Amino acid sequence: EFDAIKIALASPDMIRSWSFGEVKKPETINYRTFKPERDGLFCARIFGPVKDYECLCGKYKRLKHRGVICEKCGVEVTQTKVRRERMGHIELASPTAHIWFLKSLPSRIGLLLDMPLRDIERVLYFESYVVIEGGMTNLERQQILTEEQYLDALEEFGDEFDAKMGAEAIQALLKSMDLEQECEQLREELNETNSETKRKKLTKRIKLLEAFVQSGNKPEWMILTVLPVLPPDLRPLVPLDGGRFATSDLNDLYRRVINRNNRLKRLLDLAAPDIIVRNEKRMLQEAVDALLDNGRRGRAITGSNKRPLKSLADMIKGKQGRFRQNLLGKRVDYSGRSVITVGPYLRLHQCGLPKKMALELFKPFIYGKLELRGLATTIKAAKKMVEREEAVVWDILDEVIREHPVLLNRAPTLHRLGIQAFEPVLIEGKAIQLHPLVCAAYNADFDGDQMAVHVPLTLEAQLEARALMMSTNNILSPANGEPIIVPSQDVVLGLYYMTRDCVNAKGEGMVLTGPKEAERLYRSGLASLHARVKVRITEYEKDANGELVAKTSLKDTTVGRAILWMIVPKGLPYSIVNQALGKKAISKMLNTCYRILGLKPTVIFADQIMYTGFAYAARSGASVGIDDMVIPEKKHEIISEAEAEVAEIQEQFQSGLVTAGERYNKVIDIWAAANDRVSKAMMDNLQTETVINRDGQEEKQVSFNSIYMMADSGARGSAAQIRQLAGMRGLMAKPDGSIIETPITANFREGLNVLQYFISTHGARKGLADTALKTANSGYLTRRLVDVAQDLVVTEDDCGTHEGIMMTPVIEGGDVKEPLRDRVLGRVTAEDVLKPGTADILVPRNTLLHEQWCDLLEENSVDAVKVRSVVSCDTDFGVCAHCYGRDLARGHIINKGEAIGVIAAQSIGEPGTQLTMRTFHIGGAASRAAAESSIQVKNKGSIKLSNVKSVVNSSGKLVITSRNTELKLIDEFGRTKESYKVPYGAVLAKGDGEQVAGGETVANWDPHTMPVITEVSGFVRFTDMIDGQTITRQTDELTGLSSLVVLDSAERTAGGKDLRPALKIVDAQGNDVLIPGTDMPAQYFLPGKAIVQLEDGVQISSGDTLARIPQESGGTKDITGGLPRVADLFEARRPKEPAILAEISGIVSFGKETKGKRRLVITPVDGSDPYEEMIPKWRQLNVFEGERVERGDVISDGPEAPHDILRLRGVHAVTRYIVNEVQDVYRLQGVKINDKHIEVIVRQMLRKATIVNAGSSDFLEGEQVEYSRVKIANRELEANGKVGATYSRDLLGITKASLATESFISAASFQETTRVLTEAAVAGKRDELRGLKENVIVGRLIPAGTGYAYHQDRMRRR
Amino acid sequence: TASFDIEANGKVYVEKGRRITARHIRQLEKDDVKLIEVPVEYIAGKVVAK
Amino acid sequence: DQVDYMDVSTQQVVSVGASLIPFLEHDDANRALMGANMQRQAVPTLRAD
DNA sequence: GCGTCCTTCGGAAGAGATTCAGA
DNA sequence: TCTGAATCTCTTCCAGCACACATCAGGACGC
RNA sequence: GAUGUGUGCU
Ligand SMILES: [Mg+2]
Ligand SMILES: [Zn+2]
Ligand SMILES: [Zn+2]
Repeated sequence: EFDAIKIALASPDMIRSWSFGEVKKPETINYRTFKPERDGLFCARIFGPVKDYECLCGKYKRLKHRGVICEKCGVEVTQTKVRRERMGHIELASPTAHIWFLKSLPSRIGLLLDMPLRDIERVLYFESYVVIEGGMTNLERQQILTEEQYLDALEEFGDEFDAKMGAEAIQALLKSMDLEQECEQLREELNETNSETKRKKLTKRIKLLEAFVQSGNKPEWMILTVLPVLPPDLRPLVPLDGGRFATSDLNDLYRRVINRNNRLKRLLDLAAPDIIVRNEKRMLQEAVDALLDNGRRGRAITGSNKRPLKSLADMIKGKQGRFRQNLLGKRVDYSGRSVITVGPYLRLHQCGLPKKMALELFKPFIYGKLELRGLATTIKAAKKMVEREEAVVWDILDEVIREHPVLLNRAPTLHRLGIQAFEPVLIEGKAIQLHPLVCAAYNADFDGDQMAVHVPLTLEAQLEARALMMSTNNILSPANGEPIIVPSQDVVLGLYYMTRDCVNAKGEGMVLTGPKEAERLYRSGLASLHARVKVRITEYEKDANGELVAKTSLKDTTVGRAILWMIVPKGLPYSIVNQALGKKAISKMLNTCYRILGLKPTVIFADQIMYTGFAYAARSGASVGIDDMVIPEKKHEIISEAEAEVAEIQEQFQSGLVTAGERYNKVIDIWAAANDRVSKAMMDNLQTETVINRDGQEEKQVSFNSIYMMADSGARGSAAQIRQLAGMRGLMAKPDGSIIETPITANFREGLNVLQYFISTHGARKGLADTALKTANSGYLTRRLVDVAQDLVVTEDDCGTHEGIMMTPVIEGGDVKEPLRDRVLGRVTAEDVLKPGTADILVPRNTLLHEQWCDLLEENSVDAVKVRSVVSCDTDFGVCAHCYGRDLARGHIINKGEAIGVIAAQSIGEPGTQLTMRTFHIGGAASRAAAESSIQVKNKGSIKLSNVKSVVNSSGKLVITSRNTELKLIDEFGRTKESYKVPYGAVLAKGDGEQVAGGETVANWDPHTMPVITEVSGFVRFTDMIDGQTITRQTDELTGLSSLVVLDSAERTAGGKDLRPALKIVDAQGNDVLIPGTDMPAQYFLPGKAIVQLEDGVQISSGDTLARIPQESGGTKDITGGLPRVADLFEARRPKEPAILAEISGIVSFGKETKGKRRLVITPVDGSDPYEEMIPKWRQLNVFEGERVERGDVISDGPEAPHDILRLRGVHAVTRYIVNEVQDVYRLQGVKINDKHIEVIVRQMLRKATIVNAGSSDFLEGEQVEYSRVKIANRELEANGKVGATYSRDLLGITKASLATESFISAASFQETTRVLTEAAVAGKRDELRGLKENVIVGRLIPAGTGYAYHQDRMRRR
Repeated sequence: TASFDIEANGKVYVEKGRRITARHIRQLEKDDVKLIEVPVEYIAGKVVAK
Repeated sequence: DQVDYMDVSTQQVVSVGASLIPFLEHDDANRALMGANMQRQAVPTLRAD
């Protein structure tokens, strides 16, 4: 049919070609017999007939007159459907300006003529004249003349000189423009001028002129002459109940425009005075402006109720526009909706539909089978029989509903598992029964939520629902390798209560020959479910190549585990149920069942776990009483100790030792420590305090308190909720993220005061107002993440390269948060990995390492695997299967032709939204850690201190004087095992090389107020610190000691902003001291809030504190407050203080001194040395005048900006930095996201690449073009005798890179529809319909999944 | 901070460069003096009212 | 000796809707807000009890 | 009952236009 | 006095689905 | 068809 969409400007000849008539009167339906008016916005002569195959006046009535045009009213008799296809047009008496090319910012008229926007809007809205054809005078071709100046110009130069005004003047300016001469003149100016800002402006105007001269467009078409009208059927005036009509916005706007045009034409026909026609031209221009894009001008007009009405742009742009409301998503027939109930008698491939919903859903199917069997005769007879709900219809419904899967769907569909396909089971009632095993995936609690059903009509839809979207084949979440059908909240409790032991029973020491006799014992009640017996079991093993070899043993187990073994499929080792099965235990059990056996045994076993959990949970009676939450008898001692310590803090801050912010930072510290102590004390008292006799003296066992069962099993609960049920509730947070200074001291089991409840109200409102008002900026994240990765789809089997990111197991301050196994699993290695059996390879070059390979890598203790990443793939418009890895939902390599960009974006974007609508579940607790200020190393081994600049203290111990340090603990083998981050100004009791014993303390510091320290001792002189101007100095009269606080750049005096406080070190003679290594003075700069408690010229020791600066480490650190960081990383925001790097290698030295600020020059020893850099005096330099620096080394300190790290350290370093930071952010809240999705997003970041030099390619010098195009052009040129064009990868944010996508329809549908549509119309772009959203809008097979083969056939056919 | 040598009735009250602590204000109230000398360069940072 | 005013009753903090919940001082306010709302949304039965 | 008509109040960020300073 | 860096100013965006109720559609002035 | 208010689940 078609394979492209072209967008360009509209010519008046082309609009008249679109035009079928000339509307010139604002007459809608005549408030009478409802006929269209003669020459109004609705008319049969202009657009088309009202009723089908009928004339307007009534001269023809049926199809036998089709084609003829009537005589009395001049209308044609044709279909009535063409009223939404046949456009009219308006012949404006005077031209007008189209605002989209006027106020886009960049204003196309503004930079096309190089005259500012203000002058153009003054000219186009009649406040000043403008000059055309200056001629033989001093007036230029673009000069602006006011009224008085224009009058002067006419009284002195009233010759053939012309000076028009308004839209006519602008039209003359654009028509009298020569594109080639301007283009070559600007090219000459670009070649001549050396300044960069004028160069950028000139090259932007050159780009615009090249866009004009390339396409068939011309500059004069941007001023509107004829105004086409929308077809009447798309602006209907529905006849309401009575004589009034609908207040359709477009009709009123067209009425106003036609009013202005007709009045202007009448005034121009009568030769009105020039001021009146000028004012009426202004009115016409503003009316057309309000019709085209209302609200872009100063005031948006309103029709009624003082409400800004919508124009032709408000229904194309925004959240309520056609792109997001009626194109990317539509209301769908054959659908239903009802409240859901449990019905746990179902299976994974079954759902429950109400008997009445299925009769309305599958109604055409019933009609078809009723016509097939001959029970009915025609369609209307079957319709009447269905409406009468005869008994035969109910019988035949069970026939159509048999194996026709439906789409169960919830309202918020966060991820891929929001739509699953089930077979229906017809039941009575009006509720959609749902299988609870998928309720965790759905996040569909049974508290009154509505799900939506959908009926696959065509054959392919049913087969896709059977083979792809079926819930049986969706038991692995796309986020990670963990299963998504995890039993929860009843089955976990049942299994945990069953698979448990206590030392007593009805029968304990007896012996059984298998699970069957254990069941016989438990059913008869001759042995308790928690006995400790020795049954004889027959577990199977598959050591052979797919054959199960038998073995029989006599293991010491319980009765419950023996019963549970009856449902375990043949092939798993018995050492999976011989414990207390919690939630993670059975999750791992299901995972290993899937990994070993497959899919059908896994689903059958999951259903069996469901059944045997529900039955033995019903039989358990695991209730909850008020006698189950036991209050520990030592929590009030802990609150007394914390009260004493905070009373000490009172004296600490009121004296002046610490300030208000520091007091607030320490009080939260001590309250959190007390809360963590009370929680642990209560947990111990509630899990171990039970007494039982084994037929003799008393023995201790794991407690059987109900709350402990449902807090240890993990069915539903954690430490927070139960901790708040007994003992200490803790300290809660305000909606802004700040934490309350006073934690309420009471628990819900004993009660709350009338004031502690008021305090907990803060956290309770925080949770709710955080969910409902900050899940918006987390749904926005996933929206603009799915947008940026929609067009990325697997396209090739193998790209065949050797490039790949370097993969290491990360230890960022604690234990091993994630090992190698959890990190590299299911990803194809990039090269032959070297085991520590060196000179021999362990795993081949291109094997997708599965769980067995992961175990092999864990066995040989390998710590450095080069793995293929999706960001380093070499394919074109997609990524090969080998650079991605496994499907993450199936146990195999991914199939070529699958949309992984969408599953990556959804996986990244819905832990944030999900968990931010979960912060109210724990109540309102801050959940802030204790902020430990010491290092207790546990493992035995040595220390490898990397990049540490330590100095000697007055006590002699090492003190760190660097910011990027990390203390790594490495065991005796030499492999890395631990790594801790020591802070600035921390003292070390140990060093490097010494084998540190396990269980000592090596580093100490103070958590708040990290101190600036000195290298060399001596006397300090108070330089550039005068009281009041830049420092607030307070002094006690009696003692006479200065404890000052410095000012910021905020509250300091405006004149004194050039005064920068610092402490300079001098000797006894006041001479200059030097840093060890260089001859530069010790100028230690002071930041804001720096407190100093010293005196000028005091004797100190080397390596001591000088000043303290508060850190203000305050925040709840939830996913609600704590994830703008992910948005900053993905949109690539430049940090406030970027740490300057070394852009080229070579020796480092200074050049000129104080060119306003410091200067530095890097010179290589072989190549050219044109690199200079500007260094503000804010940051000290970690390098000196006499070392050698390499590319990527940090000259100063601070956060890295995700532009320079890419441009200097390469793609791998920046992608690893982004991956690590996002992974740490998500793992702070326990989320487990596979890194592949993040790498997919980072690859989608890097699509733009600016050209360094043209080379032999056809691209320009500074033009920014797709990296895929550059790679293809370079590969094509390298096949010939030419040379490729050197480039550099850019890094634009997800929003920036999405808005500059090659297919303009995606960007137009996403955001800034006006600014993108105008650019696409100016440039004359041509969409290829390559991605997914474009084919969604068009309505074809998306080239993503099952339609990928069809798209390949359609592409290769041409 | 005293930009010059603060003095009154001939005798010097606050030396140059020294800040005017509250004891200095109290002692100047006790001495009951209002007329002081000043270099004309200090008038540069002043603005005329009418 | 320093006080000069005292609250009339404990019930004055909460509204009329939220005061009808018994044992409100043991429920978390998060599950008291929704409790008050769903007490606001109740339907009258046949034989009131 | 007919019938025709001329208030302010967000805020986080990006971009494009000014001002500054500074050598 | 030209030209980068800093600041001023204008525009864009802000979750999804569903349900219930109401009004409203020129309303002012002449006939 | 659009606005206004209230409400449910996230
Ligand atoms: Mg819910
Ligand atoms: Zn006719
Ligand atoms: Zn590849």
